[PDB]
Amino acid sequence: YDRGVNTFSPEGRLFQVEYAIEAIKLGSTAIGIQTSEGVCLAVEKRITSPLMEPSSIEKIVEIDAHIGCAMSGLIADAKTLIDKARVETQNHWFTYNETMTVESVTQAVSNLALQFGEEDSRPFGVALLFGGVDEKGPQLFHMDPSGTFVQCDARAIGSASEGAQSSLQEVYHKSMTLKEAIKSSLIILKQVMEEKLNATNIELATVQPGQNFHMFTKEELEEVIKDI
Amino acid sequence: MEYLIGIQGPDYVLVASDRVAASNIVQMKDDHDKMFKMSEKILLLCVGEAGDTVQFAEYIQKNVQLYKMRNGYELSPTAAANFTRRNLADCLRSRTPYHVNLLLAGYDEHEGPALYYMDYLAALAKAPFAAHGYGAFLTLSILDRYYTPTISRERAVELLRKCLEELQKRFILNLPTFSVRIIDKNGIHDLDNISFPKQ
Amino acid sequence: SIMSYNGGAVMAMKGKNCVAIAADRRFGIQAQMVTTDFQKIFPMGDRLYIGLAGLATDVQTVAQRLKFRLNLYELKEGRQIKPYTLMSMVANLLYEKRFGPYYTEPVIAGLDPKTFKPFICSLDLIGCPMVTDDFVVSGTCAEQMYGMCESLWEPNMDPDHLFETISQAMLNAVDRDAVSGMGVIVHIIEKDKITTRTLKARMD
Amino acid sequence: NQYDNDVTVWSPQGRIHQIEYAMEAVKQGSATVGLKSKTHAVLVALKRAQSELAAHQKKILHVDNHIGISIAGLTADARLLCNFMRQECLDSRFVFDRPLPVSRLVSLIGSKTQIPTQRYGRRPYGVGLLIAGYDDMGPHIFQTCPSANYFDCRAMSIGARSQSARTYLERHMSEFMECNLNELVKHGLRALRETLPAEQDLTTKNVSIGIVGKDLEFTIYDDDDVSPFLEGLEERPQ
Amino acid sequence: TTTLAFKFRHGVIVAADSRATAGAYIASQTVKKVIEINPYLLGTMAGGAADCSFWERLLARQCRIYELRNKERISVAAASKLLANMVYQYKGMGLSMGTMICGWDKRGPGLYYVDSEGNRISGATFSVGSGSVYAYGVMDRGYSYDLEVEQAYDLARRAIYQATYRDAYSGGAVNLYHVREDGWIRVSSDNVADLHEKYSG
Amino acid sequence: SYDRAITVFSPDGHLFQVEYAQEAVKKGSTAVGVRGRDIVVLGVEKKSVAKLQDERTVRKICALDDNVCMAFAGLTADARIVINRARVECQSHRLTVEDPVTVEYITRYIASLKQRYTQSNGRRPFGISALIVGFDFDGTPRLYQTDPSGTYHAWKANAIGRGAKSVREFLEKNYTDEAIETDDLTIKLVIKALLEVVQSGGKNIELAVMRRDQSLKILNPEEIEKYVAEIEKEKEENE
Amino acid sequence: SRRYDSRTTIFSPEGRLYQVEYAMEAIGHAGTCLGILANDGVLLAAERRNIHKLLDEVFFSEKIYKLNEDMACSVAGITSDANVLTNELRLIAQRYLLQYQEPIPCEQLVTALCDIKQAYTQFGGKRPFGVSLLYIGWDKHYGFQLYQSDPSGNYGGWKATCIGNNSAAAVSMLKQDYKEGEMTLKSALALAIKVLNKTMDVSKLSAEKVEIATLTRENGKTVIRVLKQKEVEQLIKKHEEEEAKAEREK
Amino acid sequence: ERGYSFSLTTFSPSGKLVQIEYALAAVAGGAPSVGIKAANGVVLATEKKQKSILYDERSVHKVEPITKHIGLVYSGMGPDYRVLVHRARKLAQQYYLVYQEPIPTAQLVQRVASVMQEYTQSGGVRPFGVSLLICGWNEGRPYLFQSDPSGAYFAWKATAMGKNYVNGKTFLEKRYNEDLELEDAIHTAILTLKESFEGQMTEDNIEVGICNEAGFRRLTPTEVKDYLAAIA
Amino acid sequence: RFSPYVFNGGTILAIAGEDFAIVASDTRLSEGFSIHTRDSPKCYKLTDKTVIGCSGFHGDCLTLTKIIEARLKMYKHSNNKAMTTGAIAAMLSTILYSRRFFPYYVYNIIGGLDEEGKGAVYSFDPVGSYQRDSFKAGGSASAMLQPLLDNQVGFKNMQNVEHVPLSLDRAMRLVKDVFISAAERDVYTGDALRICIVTKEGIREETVSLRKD
Repeated sequence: YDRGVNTFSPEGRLFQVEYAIEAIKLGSTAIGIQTSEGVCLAVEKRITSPLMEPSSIEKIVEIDAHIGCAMSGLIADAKTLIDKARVETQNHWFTYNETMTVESVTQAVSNLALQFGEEDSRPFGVALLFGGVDEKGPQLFHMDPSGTFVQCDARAIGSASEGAQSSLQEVYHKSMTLKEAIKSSLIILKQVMEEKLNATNIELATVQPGQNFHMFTKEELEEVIKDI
Repeated sequence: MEYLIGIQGPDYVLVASDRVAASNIVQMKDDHDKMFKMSEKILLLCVGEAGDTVQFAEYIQKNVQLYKMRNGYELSPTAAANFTRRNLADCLRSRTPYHVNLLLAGYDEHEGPALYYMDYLAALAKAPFAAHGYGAFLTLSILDRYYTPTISRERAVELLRKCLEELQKRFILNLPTFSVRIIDKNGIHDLDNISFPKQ
Repeated sequence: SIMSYNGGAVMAMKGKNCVAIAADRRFGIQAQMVTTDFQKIFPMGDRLYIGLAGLATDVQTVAQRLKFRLNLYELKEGRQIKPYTLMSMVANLLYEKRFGPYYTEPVIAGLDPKTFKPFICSLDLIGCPMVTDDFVVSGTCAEQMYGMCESLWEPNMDPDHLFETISQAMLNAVDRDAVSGMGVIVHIIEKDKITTRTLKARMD
Repeated sequence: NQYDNDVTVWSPQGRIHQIEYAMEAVKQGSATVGLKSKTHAVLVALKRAQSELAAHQKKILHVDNHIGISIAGLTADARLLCNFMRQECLDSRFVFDRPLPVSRLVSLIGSKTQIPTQRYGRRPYGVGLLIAGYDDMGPHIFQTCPSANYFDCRAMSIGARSQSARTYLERHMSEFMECNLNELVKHGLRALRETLPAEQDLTTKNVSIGIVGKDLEFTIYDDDDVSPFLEGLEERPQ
Repeated sequence: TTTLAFKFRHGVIVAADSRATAGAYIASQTVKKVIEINPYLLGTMAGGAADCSFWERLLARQCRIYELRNKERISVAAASKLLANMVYQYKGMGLSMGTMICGWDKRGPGLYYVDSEGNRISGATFSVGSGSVYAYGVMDRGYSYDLEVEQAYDLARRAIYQATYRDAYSGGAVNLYHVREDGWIRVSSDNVADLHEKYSG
Repeated sequence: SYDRAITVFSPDGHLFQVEYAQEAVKKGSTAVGVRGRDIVVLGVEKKSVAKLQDERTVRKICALDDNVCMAFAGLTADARIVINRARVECQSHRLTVEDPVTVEYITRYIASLKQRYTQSNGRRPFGISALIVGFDFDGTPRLYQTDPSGTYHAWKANAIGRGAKSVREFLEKNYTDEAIETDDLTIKLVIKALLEVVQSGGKNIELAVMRRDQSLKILNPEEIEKYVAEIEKEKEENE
Repeated sequence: SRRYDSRTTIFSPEGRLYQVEYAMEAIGHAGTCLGILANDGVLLAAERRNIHKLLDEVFFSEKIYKLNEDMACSVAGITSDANVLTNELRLIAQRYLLQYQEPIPCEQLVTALCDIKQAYTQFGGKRPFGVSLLYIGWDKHYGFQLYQSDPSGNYGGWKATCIGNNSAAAVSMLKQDYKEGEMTLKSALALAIKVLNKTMDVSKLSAEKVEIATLTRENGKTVIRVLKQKEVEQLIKKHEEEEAKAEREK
Repeated sequence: ERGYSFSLTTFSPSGKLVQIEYALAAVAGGAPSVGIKAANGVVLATEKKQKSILYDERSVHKVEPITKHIGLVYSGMGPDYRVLVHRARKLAQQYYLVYQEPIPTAQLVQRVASVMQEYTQSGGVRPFGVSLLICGWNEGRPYLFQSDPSGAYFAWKATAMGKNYVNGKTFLEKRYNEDLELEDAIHTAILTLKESFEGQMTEDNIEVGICNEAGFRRLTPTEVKDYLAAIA
Repeated sequence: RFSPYVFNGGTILAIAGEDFAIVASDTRLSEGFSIHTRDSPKCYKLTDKTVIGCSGFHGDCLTLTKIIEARLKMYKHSNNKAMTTGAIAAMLSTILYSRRFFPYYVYNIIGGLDEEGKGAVYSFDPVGSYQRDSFKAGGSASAMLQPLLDNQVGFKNMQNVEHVPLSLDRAMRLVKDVFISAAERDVYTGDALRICIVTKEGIREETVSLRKD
């Protein structure tokens, strides 16, 4: 029951990184949508106990002033990737006086997505969504523990990732607006979660070219629930 | 360049300092503090190279605070003084030589009060009074003159008045205001700021 | 010089069945004394001492490094250390710093741990041992100390006249020196007891 | 089966099965076709999509002003050899102030991939590099393998169902020398269309073409300037 | 080269000249010597221009990462401590850096002074440069803690003017910044030749 | 040099060793801790003294600084390495930036230390789970907790050790802000909660408080008898 | 390469350790030691496992390893696994003295060893120590102290202790016949002769099979005493006299 | 190598070390030997059989000197003996370079066993398969020590290792006593060597080295043939 | 002993226009009292909108040019775009500081268009400081060219002089006049005057001869 960490399958794929994709399935769900007006983003917190403080569990974590994030999977393994992605944007600005673009952030992140080994560890267990606004307008990307990096218009990952992507292809088009995409996302959220939607289960993050930061204090959250 | 003094009593340690932070020819800061509270019964001034005085006081501060935090009790002033002499003597023969000049002033619960001495060549000396700077050449005669091993602390402040009035009589320096501590069985006590008015 | 930074003087002298060692008390920086209680003679076991002179940094440093290796030796073995064994130990410790040398000149005096047989030696700053049968001296005022012991030492001497000879040797040589003085302590040890006296010298 | 675990262990038949498993990883990637004329070298690739909303995974990537490569297999081994590839080109550009000839650069790759195929605890690189470029003596089409046996070919295809792609090539390999670029390119994408099911071909979302030429730097087109090349085609017969 | 900085009731006032020379030759007249670090911190330039420009830019790198990890802006005494430790590692290798650190803190105003010699002192008034000694005298004659905003502008404006008038290496134009509680704000940028006609009458 | 991985993936998508060491935390003694608005409190249980031996060496509540207090579970030896490491880091933080260490900063140091101690090769994970209580500058009392995976995590009340979920279920029906009103009621809250733990005859209860302006002050074994007396008096009013 | 590893680092599937429990059961066999203090002074009881009549016994010192001028230890387990630890712990106590010029307190010396013994259990797959040992010592803060050590790196303060599996029944005696600060140093010695009489199954308690070493506080010397073989015998005849005296009531 | 460094010797579930117990089995199948300390010097005697008439006897040696007052024999396997001889040869020199004094016999056994104990705990090597016997007349009183592959060491009046080592153990308990001379010790050392040897005992069947306070000395085959009169 | 530095000469001029940038340099490469060549331009087309000039020690000029040309390609393969004008000036400052304790002996001027089509000129120093200016002159004849463009381009020290923006054709004859006057008094100013003009449509080069003494 003990085989190599660095061994191809007899069918020909791999051994362990195939299991890494399975580890994403036991994490909470998340939805991010790229619009021509901006990038909205959503996640579920999965509260366990009322003794637990809710704001100590975060999923949206800022990388730069104009780049957000979304994680699902093992928590503290993602905290290694967040701290590096913050630093490597600061190496970019303090050597070039410009902001690193949203695509070129994830290029530096996905380099050591697969660099595990003995000389020179195990592969990571988290899938990420990177939204942000740069010179090519708002962008949205998706990566994985296998280092496969791709751009998506509106990707949804997590435990309910299959039923989310099926329902999302029904309701998406290219000429969406911002607030239309926001309330359309939480309709998908309340279908795929099990608890009642309130001010504590979810949180949003919306970056715009105009409103340059993502800014989602609470009780704006209750303003959207009463409007749906 | 700057002046310190070390009057040791029967059950108290009387230390004083100056508040002048020098510059090229000007006086930038006139309420500087040379003192560093290592623990509840151990003080530490410093005199030396302008970059070296801060960090070695910071380095000795934390390593003594490790000892109290791990073992649950305070170092003796003897063991504290001999930890400082080790760190200067080790990195003396190195590419980064260290250049500071300061003793300790400590009160033990068993051994009572104590006063040490240190050179930048890291030599220890148990002493009943000491001084640094150029003012030591003008004050170690008075403090040798009017000394008694059984002196009281009211006389010792008055003896410190005699030591300080000869400073602003025959110097080429300014040195207006002098800060004074006192250490006893109850720990660190701050006496008033000894000064000299201008008008 | 670097040796003349703090100054000092250490003298040892062999008697009939006893040995005596003495040093000064002054601690100073080139013109300015600080105190009169700077220890320069350190016990290494019973009936065996060591004296150090030179730069006061290496006085306090070598006396702790030698004490470091000594306690490890007397716990791996059950016995005490022989005086020849200590002389080879000190000569090792100085030669390790061959090019960054310690600025000190040790003097070892002591008896046999089996018999009453005395032993004296002195070493260089890099570690050349040198054993004699009458006296060894070290410090800044070396030439004044040779003029005493070449004119006062006798071969077979009771512990009384040995004390009187090494006292007059120190008080006349150190008072001729400028940077050394401020009191002389004298250790005179024998088979049965250890006698330590402080002499009345010129405090100028 | 017990001798089919590590790279170091030989077989009793004499075939290290770890390399033979890495050949299967190349056959899982999407197909691509490269070929050359006397004066031009054109490689055409086929993209796939993970979903409808997801963008298509890119295949061709620029390396130097004359060298550009295609890809098949893994993506970690893609970028790991790519960073080694871009590094070696600018080194001789820095040292000798000249571009590398294509042939001896590929010999550095076979030396690079040799060590993890012999020592312990190191996988081979599952990768499918097709290489095109100019040295001083014309175009070249190279292919590699995880066994590090580089081949100076004239037209090959690697990836999923390239079996049918090769068969079109030898019955038109004589035409691949005198024809210029407008039909040289559309000779090549007539070979991709038999590596497909019979109901979709090339609809401006899944094909990319890289060309290196005499007075032409290596240029990659994708889905918008490919549309001038995609006209003038006959449909598949039945 | 002449800078000064002082804090009072309404924040901190920072002023500097704009002339950078090379021996007896003037390189430029429009050098921005007050290096803007953050929307809430300001740094100066003293002696080595590229030395002060590099390390304060490197200091801004650590303060930004500190804010992303701790969800809080850094304090003024913190940034002066980080800068003193970085420059100390190159002690004796010949760095020229005598800058100042300014900014608002949770403990109020913040003013520190960092040298390339390991000096790190707090205080109320400072003046750095080759013509710094000409700025101490006119400022201390006019300094009070209870000054007005328009009063503190004209004190620091003439103090730079009296320095450049006496000194040869100082000159150019007078930049003037105001550090407030919300953040710093640029006040004005005046020419010395225009101030000469103002203080003539 | 030991080039061998210990912790790898399972076919169902989990780690062995992380969910394999949390049972060692479950076999430790219990220690709870709540926070008020001015005075925090934390109390260990199951002293289990040998009644003829020393007790000042079996201390399960220590401090990293004059602000931060410790309480843990699991095995004894692994806590000693983590504690004596964290005493160095909180003191070296003051050698840097001159503030006292915020309680959120030291929990990120422990969790990041414990995470790479599972990520690396040839290294067993730790088998402890700590409670980190401090009232920093601005005087805001708060507490955190750790995990052998290395996830720092802020609560308002915690229960660990052998019988954690039962005490957490007791606090689950005990969300009253009135118990966090009076300080001695909050101490009696923990003493009532630790009474739900194993036998708790007033002798195995070692509690310690911190009034946010003072070092940790352990209550003497007379107020423990006094507070259990008034808890018995408050329980007598059930009729 | 990979199939030859022993995996002495992974936990048990029960959720506990797996290799340390195998090590701790070796301590119970091959050795039996104890120590008792209640007042000024502290004793150590040893036992000759190999008592063959062709040994030299010219070491004139034994399992009692005087590691300091104020401390010593009594070890039981693998024999030369201790000689690594005794030479190491002797130098930790000595490098402390170089740093401070003050003798090492007995508490933090034990913490220095227990961090070394844990470090082989944490990482590597190195074979852990099969060594448990005791501690005696005087300090400036608490005076006379006892400490038990474990292969796991765990320790604790004690006033009457045990090592051997035969001495597990001695703990039942030490709960029955212990006092609270009445250690006259004949009552503590006659108790130790009484314990090793019943526990050690060698009849009549021959004086060559056991060994007693004590530490008494002098004016400033802290005399460590390894008492000779003559006064062992009169202590045995004292205990045999008390057994014949106490049986008169029956 | 690579950096594996893992020890191949771990504990049993019973709580024993199995490879050390197996290494002692190779010691017990070694050549027999004996060593006797009798009141003025130590006598060592081994049992050297050439397997054929073609071997040379003046080439391979068993009684081996370490210093001018320290000798050393063994019972185990041949090639592993020559490793820790050359280790102990060098290790006696760093005492003499530091202290300028000949090393005591107790001081090697502290240090040689420390080499040997750490070598078992170290990674990727087997233990040795050699037990030793070390002799020397340091400071008047002579010494006789015995190490083993388990790292331990003892101090014997008289003992025997090799084959039939328990039979010569009962023989030395009855025949030997408290005190003897050097010449009486050689007589009983051959008497316990004749207990387990083959038929003919010549100057090449055995090989004997002794210690005196005059120093360590190895006997030539002339006097061994001369002492062979009144055999055993 | 082996001294690692030597002075070579050359003079670089840059003018930030409203929608253009003019970079000019001579072609003399001298050493000591001798002439190595008369054809050695200091212009280097980095991108289509950026030209750098390098003076001082010529061995460092050849090295520092080839370092920048590599990092332009390393930017593009990592970011799928080209660098701007200000990004190159920010990158060059870290490169010059990277050898702080064994410096280059090179005076650098970067001219070219910004991302809005306006002239930007960045001057440098041999240790790494930089700023954005309207016109700078570097090299051996730098002191003979700065105060004249203060009068003409800067319009300083003139009473009742209007501030007309400098056109393209007026800027051309300003460059051609100052190198004639510089060649009369400097001995390092050579023969051919390479003039590069960066517009929003490409880079034009032009060579004007001077006196050959």
